[PDB]
Order: sequence, then structure tokens, then C-alpha cells
Amino acid sequence: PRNSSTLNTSQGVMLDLGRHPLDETAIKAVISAAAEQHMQYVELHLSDNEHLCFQSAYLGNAASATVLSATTLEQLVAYANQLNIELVPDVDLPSHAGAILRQLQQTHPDIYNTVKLDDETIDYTKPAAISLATTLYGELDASFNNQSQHDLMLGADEVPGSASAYIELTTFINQVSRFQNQHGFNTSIWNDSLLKNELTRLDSNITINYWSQSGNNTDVAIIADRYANRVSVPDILASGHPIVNCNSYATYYQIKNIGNVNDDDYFINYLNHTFRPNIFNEIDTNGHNQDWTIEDGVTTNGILVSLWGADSEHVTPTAIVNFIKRMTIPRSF
Ligand SMILES: CC(=O)N[C@H]1CN2CC[C@H](O)[C@@H]2[C@@H](O)[C@@H]1O
Repeated sequence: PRNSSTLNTSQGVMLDLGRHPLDETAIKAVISAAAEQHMQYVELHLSDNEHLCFQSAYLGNAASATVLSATTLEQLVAYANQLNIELVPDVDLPSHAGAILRQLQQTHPDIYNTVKLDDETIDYTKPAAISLATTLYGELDASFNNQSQHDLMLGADEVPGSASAYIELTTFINQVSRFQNQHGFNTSIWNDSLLKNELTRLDSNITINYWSQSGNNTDVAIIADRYANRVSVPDILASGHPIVNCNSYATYYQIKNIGNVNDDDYFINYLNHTFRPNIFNEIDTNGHNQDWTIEDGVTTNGILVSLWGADSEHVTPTAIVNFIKRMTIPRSF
């Protein structure tokens, strides 16, 4: 399978629009900031449980300053292209899909009843769920097409299901990835819903964004289960998938907290001076979340910084942009 992605050797920033919507003016200022800081891409997390921030012809939602029309997205892609920045759509499925589901209930109540697993999740074991996913992604691919590099984050974080259900999650991801490849797009997913036993069945051109082996769990029984059953970085190296380091200690920050001088200073200084690209957040042999796991087998250096948006309505675009302008993501081990 073709894998033209270079995200595994790139530096980028992710904006959580699904929790903290932004308009075109603000997103252009983020793109500019990323370019000033020598980043290669900006990832737009366009939907989550809270908000649906892309217009879909199929879903029938109305556009606005923050529900980005195809024309607005095309303008942002053209702006990014002028600054030599890749714009990476990021539309979470099958979970973190509450806003898509609420809209689908209104315009396709039939399809909603078929595909709703829970309030946040489409039923990825059913053919109707893959059909929905490819319909939405095909629409977005066209809006994001007029640039050199084509990547979309499918996500697949925090997915509900049994171990048996997860077998069907692999199939869902692969079918969507193959559809995307037909449209010239590479696909990324998070690591946390990936079983060891499924990893070799996941297409090898799918990039895995590695945030936390435990999914930021502290319950010791959950940790034990994820240590035994969920992918490590060594597992991913053995399977041959590309990796992006999204270490949840070093690379995650809540928009809500921007402007807190000490916290901002620690995050920035740790990122800029202490963190290294081969340092992952994995479970150690003592059952601890070890955010400083050195992986000597990793030869690539990709890092994404994630700005998560819950409960951050009053944080301004200027504050977000100025925080990005402080970042110098490390490139050397
Ligand atoms: C990939 C991932 O981090 N998934 C979720 C869990 N993380 C952990 C830190 C945030 O809650 C963030 C949340 O906003 C995300 O939706």
C-alpha cells in the first residue's frame, strides 16, 4: 500500500475546533504562527462530541464563521499553501462523534437509527457506519485537495467495545483508509484503541499518533489491561507502521490554561529544551505511566503538539497564536 505521508518526520500543531471553534481569521493567524516557528503542518480537529465545525452537504448543516464551509476550507488550504504549510483535516470516528450524530438525527433519522451505537459513537461493526464515514471524508478530501500533501486524522481514540468488537474496528479503519488512498489521502489514527493482536491486521500505511499507552488512565487494573493488551511503541516498530510522537505529558496543553504564566512557561521550556522526539509515554514494568520512555529503535522524529479545547470559551485567538509562537518543537534526539 502507498504511504506518501511525512507526518512521522514533521513538526505540527493540532487545534481542537471541536471543543473551541475558531473562524477563518483566527485560523489564518495560527497557520502564520506555525510557519513562523518552522512547523510543517497544522491539524484542524473539526468535530468532536461538543461541536461540528465543518459543513457537510450530506449532513445538511448550515455554515457560519465557525462551521467552516467548503469555500472557507478551500481558502484556508490556499493560504496554508502560500506559506508552505500542510493543512490536515481531523474528523474523529467512530467515537468522539456526538456532534455528527446529533446532526445526522435531524437530516437522516433512518441512517441515525442504523448507525448510532451510543451518543458519542457510530456502530463501526455495521456497513452503514463505513458508508457514513467515507461519505463525510470524500466531501472533505475535495475541500482539502489543492495542496501537495494529503493526510486526514481518523482518530479512533477512546472507542467503546469488547475485544471481539475491536476486531471489527480494524476492518472499519482499513476500509476507510483504503477509500482515502483512492482519493490520494493518507490516514492517521491515535494509538489507544489498538490491540497488540490487531496491529498486524491494520494496514501498514496508517500512521499511529502515540499519546499514552494507557490512554491517560490511572486505575491500576486498567493500566494492567492496557500493558498486556494495547500496543506499545516497540509493537508498532515491529509491525512497520509510521509513528508520530504525541507524548501526552510533553505535547498536550489545554487552551483553557493559556495565559497562566507559570504553567505556560513550564510547558514551553520543557518542550523546547528538555523533550526529545524518541521519548514516549508508555507503561513501564512497574505499572506506571512513564512519560519518559526512551525508544532507541525509533529513527524518525515526528512530533505533534495538541491544543485541546474543553471549557476554554473565553481564551482569545491572540492568546492561542502567541502561545504557538513560543514553540520550537525539537527535531534532534
Ligand atoms: C487522543 C486523545 O487524547 N483523546 C482525548 C483524551 N485527551 C487527554 C487530554 C484531553 O482530555 C484529551 C481529550 O480532549 C481528547 O479528546
